[PDB]
Amino acid sequence: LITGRLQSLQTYVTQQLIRAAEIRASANLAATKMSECVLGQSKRVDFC
Amino acid sequence: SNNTIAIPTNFLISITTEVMPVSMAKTSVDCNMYICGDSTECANLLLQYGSFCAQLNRALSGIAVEQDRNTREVFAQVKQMYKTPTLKDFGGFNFS
Amino acid sequence: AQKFNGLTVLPPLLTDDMIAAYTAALVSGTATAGWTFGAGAALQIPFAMQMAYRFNGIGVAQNVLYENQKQIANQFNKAISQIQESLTTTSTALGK
Amino acid sequence: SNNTIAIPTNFLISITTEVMPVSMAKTSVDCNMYICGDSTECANLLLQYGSFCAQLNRALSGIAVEQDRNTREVFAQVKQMYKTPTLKDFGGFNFSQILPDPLKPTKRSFIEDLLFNKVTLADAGFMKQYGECLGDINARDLICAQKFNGLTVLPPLLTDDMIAAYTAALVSGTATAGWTFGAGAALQIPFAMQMAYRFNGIGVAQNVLYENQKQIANQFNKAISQIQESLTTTSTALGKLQDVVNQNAQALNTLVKQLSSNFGAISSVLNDILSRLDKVEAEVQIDRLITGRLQSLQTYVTQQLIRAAEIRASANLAATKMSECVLGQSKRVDFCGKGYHLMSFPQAAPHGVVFLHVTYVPSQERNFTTAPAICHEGKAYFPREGVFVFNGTSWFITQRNFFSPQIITTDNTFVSGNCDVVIGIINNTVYD
Amino acid sequence: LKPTKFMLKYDENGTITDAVDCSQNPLAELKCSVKSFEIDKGIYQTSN
Amino acid sequence: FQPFQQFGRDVSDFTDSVRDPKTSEILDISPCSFGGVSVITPGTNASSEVAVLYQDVNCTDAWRIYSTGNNVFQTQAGCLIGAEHVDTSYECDIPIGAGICASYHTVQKSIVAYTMSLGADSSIAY
Ligand SMILES: *[C@@H]1O[C@H](CO[C@@H]2O[C@@H](C)[C@@H](O)[C@@H](O)[C@@H]2O)[C@@H](O[C@@H]2O[C@H](CO)[C@@H](O[C@@H]3O[C@H](CO[C@H]4O[C@H](CO)[C@@H](O)[C@H](O)[C@@H]4O)[C@@H](O)[C@H](O)[C@@H]3O)[C@H](O)[C@H]2NC(C)=O)[C@H](O)[C@H]1NC(C)=O
Ligand SMILES: *[C@@H]1O[C@H](CO[C@@H]2O[C@@H](C)[C@@H](O)[C@@H](O)[C@@H]2O)[C@@H](O[C@@H]2O[C@H](CO)[C@@H](O[C@@H]3O[C@H](CO)[C@@H](O)[C@H](O)[C@@H]3O)[C@H](O)[C@H]2NC(C)=O)[C@H](O)[C@H]1NC(C)=O
Ligand SMILES: *[C@@H]1O[C@H](CO[C@@H]2O[C@@H](C)[C@@H](O)[C@@H](O)[C@@H]2O)[C@@H](O[C@@H]2O[C@H](CO)[C@@H](O[C@@H]3O[C@H](CO)[C@@H](O)[C@H](O)[C@@H]3O)[C@H](O)[C@H]2NC(C)=O)[C@H](O)[C@H]1NC(C)=O
Ligand SMILES: *[C@@H]1O[C@H](CO[C@@H]2O[C@@H](C)[C@@H](O)[C@@H](O)[C@@H]2O)[C@@H](O[C@@H]2O[C@H](CO)[C@@H](O)[C@H](O)[C@H]2NC(C)=O)[C@H](O)[C@H]1NC(C)=O
Ligand SMILES: *[C@@H]1O[C@H](CO[C@@H]2O[C@@H](C)[C@@H](O)[C@@H](O)[C@@H]2O)[C@@H](O[C@@H]2O[C@H](CO)[C@@H](O)[C@H](O)[C@H]2NC(C)=O)[C@H](O)[C@H]1NC(C)=O
Ligand SMILES: *[C@@H]1O[C@H](CO)[C@@H](O[C@@H]2O[C@H](CO)[C@@H](O)[C@H](O)[C@H]2NC(C)=O)[C@H](O)[C@H]1NC(C)=O
Ligand SMILES: *[C@@H]1O[C@H](CO)[C@@H](O)[C@H](O)[C@H]1NC(C)=O
Ligand SMILES: *[C@@H]1O[C@H](CO)[C@@H](O)[C@H](O)[C@H]1NC(C)=O
Repeated sequence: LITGRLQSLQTYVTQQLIRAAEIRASANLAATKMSECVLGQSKRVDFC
Repeated sequence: SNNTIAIPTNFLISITTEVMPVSMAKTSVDCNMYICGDSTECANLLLQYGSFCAQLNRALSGIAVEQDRNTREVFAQVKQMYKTPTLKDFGGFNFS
Repeated sequence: AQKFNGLTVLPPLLTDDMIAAYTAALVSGTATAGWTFGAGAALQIPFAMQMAYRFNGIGVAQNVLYENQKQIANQFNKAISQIQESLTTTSTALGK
Repeated sequence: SNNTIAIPTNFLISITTEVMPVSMAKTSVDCNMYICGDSTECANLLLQYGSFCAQLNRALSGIAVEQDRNTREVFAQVKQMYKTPTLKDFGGFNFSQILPDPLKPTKRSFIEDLLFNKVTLADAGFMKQYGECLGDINARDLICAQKFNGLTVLPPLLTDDMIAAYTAALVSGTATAGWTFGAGAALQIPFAMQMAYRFNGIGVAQNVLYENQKQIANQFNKAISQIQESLTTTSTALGKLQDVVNQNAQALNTLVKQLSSNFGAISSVLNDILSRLDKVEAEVQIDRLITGRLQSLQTYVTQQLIRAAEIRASANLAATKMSECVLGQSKRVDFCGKGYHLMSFPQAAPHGVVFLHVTYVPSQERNFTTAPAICHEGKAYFPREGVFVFNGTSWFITQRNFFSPQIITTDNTFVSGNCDVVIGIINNTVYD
Repeated sequence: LKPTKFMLKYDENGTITDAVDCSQNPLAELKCSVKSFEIDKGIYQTSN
Repeated sequence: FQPFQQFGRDVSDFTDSVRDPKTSEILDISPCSFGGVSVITPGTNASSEVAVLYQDVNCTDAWRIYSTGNNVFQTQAGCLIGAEHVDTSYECDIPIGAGICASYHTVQKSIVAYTMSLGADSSIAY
């Protein structure tokens, strides 16, 4: 039982790490958009 | 056509929306509580087994700190807290 | 059940009120000073003059903005109202 | 207020730093050595078990190649190795601290030397001899244990001297050739003329640069000195690089420590089991140990893959910044420093890169009364580029970023319509 | 005596010179969980 | 050791020390295998000869090597056996490490090792 439950916890943590990486990419994009579209005017096509 | 061109004669103002995720939930796990519950024998057996869950907690705490970092980096760009103006018209542009 | 099995969810450092305060400050700063090229130090400017400056930025003459100010403001307000009405109706706008 | 505007009347030059990770350590694992040590019976049992060492090593070798790819993509953009100039003044702009010094033996610059002293790493050399580990023993060196359990750290393809050479070439090229839209054929140009060109890029007249050359050079030198002094003082400026180093070291040491887990067997010592029990009874315990140790190795490899993905994203951002801030002038807000971007310099750091962004910041703003348009002879006049300002006695045209009043002339305004449409129009004359 | 968990420190000569009783208080519990006699400034999660 | 101690273990629970039952002298026990090894090949299609790199061996001027051959020499990446050294620089073909690369060049052909070239040399007088 101990072996099985440890495996369950490990799977949960690995999937959490992957999802966190995705969310971090999204947050970086959002910060860039805040800096370049709200605090300035952007000439990049279809960025804002 | 090599002798004609189309030129706009009017314009319009459009407003569009863009939704972006920033952060997710922060979680923590109690090792012994999940594996063994309130059993003392199971706790001793787990201690003998050599659980690897300080590692799991390190990973989860890293994620938890990263979430606050994300929110701060998105929303805390301006270093001055400008007060809300009493009037919200600004020459016909309604900001209410 | 989650808590009884040793699984905890932690609260974010910044509350919803603090994030709302940050967004309100950003909107007020845009409406009052409208930074250009970063945050820096706020430089006040009438809103119509800022709109003319941005029109120049996209390569249009300021007289276009000044002569049609009422129509442009009405279009802006109409777009805001349309956004509000679309949000009010049930949909999957915030699916992510 | 709807009739006033604040205009800056002065400026200053600011240099700011940005630290970015590029690469992490390259590692390899000998699964048989880690699982079974020198035991032949355990080796045969592992062969019977069906281990998956090849898969893990494929993943690790992929990561190892990606690290060198990251470093090359960041630092090897310029295809010409420009030599370091003998003179390091260039019209009052002192470049001595960010270029290698011929007199000193070191091949790096002063600031690079300061950066490399701020990050502490235990593994230096990538060579540990058998005689050394045997002779020490009493020390209980962590690297000796890692190597005795079959965990190896491989050296990067490019040495520190080569990366320093790349950074020196980039700085020399920026100082002597400038570069406008990439790295093609170097077109020499005096540094002051380059600074005037970059001032024009942000919307300022060249006379501003030429007339205040001494003051601007002094501000540049002072900013460089401030950066140097800040780096000299102990701090956590390079926390990210130290974090990368610490994470790699902790992963390897945890892998070594996990060899003491029982994993449901009677003992974690292979020799004890093989000395107490016969083949049939020892097989069960050894199989349990094999399963546990394989699981440990798999966890290590998965975490390494995730960290490598993060580092790759960071290195891609660093390469983009090198291309768009060092080899050109960027109009993106806050992409290269805070303010109006003028130029950037790269410096090599342990496992990373430090960018020095030089930018232009307005200051000392004063208020004025302004109007949208000017009604002259029953005709509306609007500025083509600028703003109408009233300094107290008369009306002028001024630029937003810098205050420089000009006489309202027909050469810097245009007419459209009558005075009955514009809101807030004011009456005044227009000269020739 | 009572059944408890301890963390003992062996010096260079092999003699036990210090110990941590994991049940004394939350700080000791944290020390045992991280397996160190020193803790850096900050906030840490402990057992429920 | 204390009189009541017979064996010693390290942090990984490996028996690393022992008292001799007859003389009572303490002895340290170390594993026999140690050291990283790499194999460089031009491809079995081209040739069956290879070069071997020992990361933790200093061959400058009892060596823990499988078989010494001709052209054994030391590089910043370790001891290399089976490759000839050339003072010329080329673009990297096979990355050995620490600024050293290898290739398959005509002397018949052989494996050669060299320092990699960073880029074209130029001088732009200011
Ligand atoms: C591999 O090991 C060699 C050592 O070479 C010898 O053989 C090995 C097997 C051992 O028996 C060693 O004890 C022997 O020395 C290392 O090279 C030596 O490195 C040391 C430390 O850097 C050098 O010591 C310094 O070298 C300088 C001497 O300069 C004068 O002498 C040298 C040698 O004759 C000559 O090349 C030079 O032109 C000068 O005439 C100097 O900085 C200082 O005084 C000091 O002596 C030593 O000289 C090196 N010896 C040789 C023969 O190169 C390698 O570093 C090691 N490799 C690795 C990867 O660690
Ligand atoms: C800026 O806009 C606000 C808000 O107006 C509301 O939102 C807009 C985006 C549009 O969709 C409007 O149609 C919408 O009402 C204006 O204040 C608001 O004005 C409306 C009327 O336009 C008021 O509604 C009235 O309220 C009472 C109760 O019903 C009655 O007088 C009327 O029956 C009608 O419903 C509303 O109360 C008022 N305030 C708010 C908070 O909504 C505001 O005037 C405008 N500013 C300018 C300068 O025009
Ligand atoms: C470009 O800058 C270098 C370096 O100057 C040093 O770094 C700067 C960023 C500032 O912080 C300077 O204050 C700082 O010294 C100049 O060369 C260096 O000049 C200094 C003096 O300004 C020399 O220090 C002197 O050295 C001896 C021993 O103490 C004595 O003469 C003095 O007591 C003083 O300490 C220094 O040796 C010298 N060289 C170096 C490598 O630092 C350089 O002159 C300047 N270029 C121009 C054109 O002005
Ligand atoms: C580890 O022990 C040594 C030696 O201690 C003495 O000799 C041993 C064989 C044993 O009989 C001990 O009980 C003895 O005290 C310590 O180094 C010696 O310390 C003594 C006492 O201070 C001093 O007089 C000697 O000069 C030291 N000899 C040296 C340094 O070579 C050592 O301090 C002990 N280590 C620790 C961490 O306490
Ligand atoms: C255990 O016995 C050894 C050796 O046993 C004797 O010598 C053998 C060669 C063999 O002939 C046996 O039958 C003998 O009984 C002892 O080692 C000797 O120790 C003495 C101490 O003075 C020393 O002078 C000798 O050189 C040692 N002999 C060797 C071969 O090294 C050892 O001391 C005995 N151990 C105990 C704990 O009594
Ligand atoms: C507004 O600017 C004008 C133009 O520079 C200033 O008038 C000048 O004043 C100086 C002395 O301060 C005289 O030498 C110049 O001849 C004036 N120029 C003219 C009259 O065209 C005026 O002082 C400024 N007003 C304020 C309030 O500073
Ligand atoms: C500014 O606002 C006031 C508010 O009373 C108004 O009277 C005035 O005409 C406005 N000025 C301009 C230039 O629009
Ligand atoms: C092997 O090398 C030979 C000699 O150059 C060539 O003809 C052949 O196409 C190569 N590839 C093979 C045999 O798959």
